[PDB]
Amino acid sequence: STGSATTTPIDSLDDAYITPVQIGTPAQTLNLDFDTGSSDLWVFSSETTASEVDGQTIYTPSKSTTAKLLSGATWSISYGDGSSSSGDVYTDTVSVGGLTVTGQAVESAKKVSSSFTEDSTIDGLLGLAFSTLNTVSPTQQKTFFDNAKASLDSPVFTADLGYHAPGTYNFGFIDTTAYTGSITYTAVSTKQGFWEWTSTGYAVGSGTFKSTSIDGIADTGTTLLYLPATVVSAYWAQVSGAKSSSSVGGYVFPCSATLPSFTFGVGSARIVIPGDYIDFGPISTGSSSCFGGIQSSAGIGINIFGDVALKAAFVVFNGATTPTLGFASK
Ligand SMILES: N=C1N=C(N)c2ccccc21
Ligand SMILES: N=C1N=C(N)c2ccccc21
Ligand SMILES: N=C1N=C(N)c2ccccc21
Ligand SMILES: N=C1N=C(N)c2ccccc21
Repeated sequence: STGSATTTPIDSLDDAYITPVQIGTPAQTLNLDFDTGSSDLWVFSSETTASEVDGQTIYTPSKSTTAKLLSGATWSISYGDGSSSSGDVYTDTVSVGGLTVTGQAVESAKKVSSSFTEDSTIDGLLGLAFSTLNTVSPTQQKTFFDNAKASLDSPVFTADLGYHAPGTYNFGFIDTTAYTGSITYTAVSTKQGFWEWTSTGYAVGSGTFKSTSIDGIADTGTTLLYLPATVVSAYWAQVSGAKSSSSVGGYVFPCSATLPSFTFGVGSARIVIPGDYIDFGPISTGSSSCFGGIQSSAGIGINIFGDVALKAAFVVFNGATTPTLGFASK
C-alpha cells in the first residue's frame, strides 16, 4: 500500500501545515497537523468543551459506525510551545491520501488550551514520531505510521513541505521526481522517541562551512529552526540591525533586510535554506521589526530542525527495523 496527501500552509507565513485526514464511517474529514515530533493522533471532537471550540471541524464518534470507545483510556499532552490538550480515546478507521488503517487510536479532545482554540485552521494533530512517546494511558497506543508500516510497499514516509505553497506527504514510496540529486541517509537515535540525528555542520550565506556535530530532531510540527546559541549568533551577526530581544522572545531583524541563506550538513551533503525562508514577518501588525526563523535552542534543551529547515529539503523518514533519515535538495 501507499498513500499521498497534499499539505498546505495554514497562513501566509507557513506557521504550520495542515493535511486532510478521513476518520470514521462515513468519512469525517479533518485537517490535521502532521507532527514528526509527537506520537498522538488527537482531534477536536463533539466532546470538546464547547467554549474551547472556535471554528474547528470536529470529529463526532457517535456518527461513525466503525468508532468504538476504548474503555478507560485517556490521554494528555503538553507541547514545547506551552500548549496542551487531553481527553478520551476511540478506535476508528483512518485514511490519509488513500492509505487506510483500521483500528487506529483516535484521541478525542475533551479539553484544549487557548492557543488551540484560537487557531481555527488546525483540527488536531497526527503524530509521526515513535510510538514510545504516545500518551494514552493505561494502554499506550501506536501511531498511524506504526500501524500502517507492515502494509506499505516500503516502511517509509516522506515530507515535502512547500515554501508559501502546498507540498506533499507520501506513505510507502519515494517519489524520485520530487527532488534533485541523491538522497543522503543519516543515522537516527530513537532513544528519546524522536527522529533524532546529527548534522555535520553549517554555513551562513556564502561563508565557510563549519564542521561541527549538531544533534537535533527532524520535527515537522515545529515552525522554526532552533540551533545552539553560537550558531544562531553567527547567523544573525550577518544581518545589519538584528538583535536578540528579550521582550519579543528571540532574534528580530529589520523588515527591510534581505537575509542570507543558511546551510546545514547531512553527512557530506549540504541543504541550503534560502534567506527568505527565515523571514517570519512583522513582530506585531504594522511593525518594521521582523521575527527571525532561526532561534536559539539554549532554553529548550534540544536542537530542532523544524519546518524552516525541512521545507528546504525532500525528507525521508525511514521506519525500517533500524530507522534512518534521508535528505535531498529540491
Ligand atoms: N511546539 C511544538 N512542537 C511541536 N512538534 C508541536 C506540535 C503541535 C503544536 C505545537 C508544537
Ligand atoms: N508578504 C510581504 N508583505 C510585505 N509587505 C513584504 C515585504 C517584503 C517581503 C515580503 C512581504
Ligand atoms: N512587511 C514585511 N516585511 C518583511 N520582511 C515581511 C515578510 C513577510 C511578511 C511581511 C513582511
Ligand atoms: N514567536 C513569535 N513572535 C513573533 N513576533 C512571531 C512572528 C511570526 C512567527 C512567530 C513569532
